[PDB]
Amino acid sequence: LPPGWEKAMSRSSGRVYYFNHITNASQWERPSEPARVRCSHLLVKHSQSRRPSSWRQEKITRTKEEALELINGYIQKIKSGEEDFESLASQFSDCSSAKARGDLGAFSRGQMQKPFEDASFALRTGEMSGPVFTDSGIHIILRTE
Amino acid sequence: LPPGWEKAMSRSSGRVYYFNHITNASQWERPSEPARVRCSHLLVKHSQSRRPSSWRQEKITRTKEEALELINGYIQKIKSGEEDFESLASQFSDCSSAKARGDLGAFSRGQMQKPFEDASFALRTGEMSGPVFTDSGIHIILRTE
Ligand SMILES: N#Cc1ccc(-c2ccc(-n3cc(C[C@H](NC(=O)C4(c5ccccc5)CC4)C(=O)N[C@H]4C[C@@H](O)C4)nn3)cc2)cc1
Ligand SMILES: N#Cc1ccc(-c2ccc(-n3cc(C[C@H](NC(=O)C4(c5ccccc5)CC4)C(=O)N[C@H]4C[C@@H](O)C4)nn3)cc2)cc1
Repeated sequence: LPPGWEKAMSRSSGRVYYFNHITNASQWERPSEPARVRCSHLLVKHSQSRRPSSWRQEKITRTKEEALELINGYIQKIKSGEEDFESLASQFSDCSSAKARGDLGAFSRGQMQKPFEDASFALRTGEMSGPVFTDSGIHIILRTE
Repeated sequence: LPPGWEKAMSRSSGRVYYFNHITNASQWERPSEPARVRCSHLLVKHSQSRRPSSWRQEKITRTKEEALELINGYIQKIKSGEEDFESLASQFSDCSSAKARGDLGAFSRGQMQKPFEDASFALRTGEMSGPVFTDSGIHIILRTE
């Protein structure tokens, strides 16, 4: 019902779930803007990233589809409680923020690349995005404030 | 005569000076390609910028002429030693690289807009640009590596 949400059916299980077309998040439960938000992220870069390099690898060669598989694995592990978002960011994020558990600090509109901004402002506090595609790569976003 | 450097005559002084038509650097003293360079910048946006918005201001309304006056003013404070480049970038850059004292990190050709890229690769390590004009606004570039 709320802006951007779709009620859908898994094509494998028939299970009802909810998908947000601004954050790309999905959740089983039916769902129910701030001047500034604070977000942490986990970035997985790919060969078409604007800067296909990070602390992890001088030259990033994984495809966009490989980056998306990695992101989807992190999301599964976070949603299941098997892993912490911020600990996965610290270990695997292709970002200089990985060291700060993926914290990018507070921002208003006008600072972040538009897809990351749109997802960040549409999250609830404590909520995680789905895969968010930017010029930089693929992100998961955790709104912290 | 390193790349883009040329000799000129000061009308008012009578003395030879040096100007770089790629970096817009100018200096009395005679001066003197890697895969990657590391540069810091100070960006001043204007109402005609590709994205008239930054972490400093939702709506950037200053004119291109006013943006250039601010840039010339900052270059003056830097060269006089009244302000470090880092202190002015931290306070007044319209790029959120202000958080990292203007540091954009290491990049290769292909990532940055051509006038910024060309200036960045034409600077030697430690050197600073004059006003560099992009679609994003007006930059002072400092090559750090
Ligand atoms: N220790 C430590 C430490 C070190 C570094 C950080 C860190 C903190 C903040 C950032 N960051 C980067 C950005 C800007 C940005 N970038 C982005 O818009 C996005 C992004 C892409 C890639 C990496 C990080 C952010 C969101 C999409 C970017 O590409 N912006 C463009 C200019 C145009 O108008 C959109 N803002 N903040 C980057 C790094 C934090 C902690
Ligand atoms: N803490 C922290 C922190 C916060 C932010 C950053 C930060 C890091 C990197 C960037 N950045 C922006 C860009 C895009 C680039 N952009 C550009 O080419 C230019 C640019 C404009 C505006 C801002 C920054 C760069 C040089 C002209 C651009 O516009 N490129 C175009 C695509 C076409 O092929 C040329 N790449 N990296 C922006 C911000 C780093 C650290």
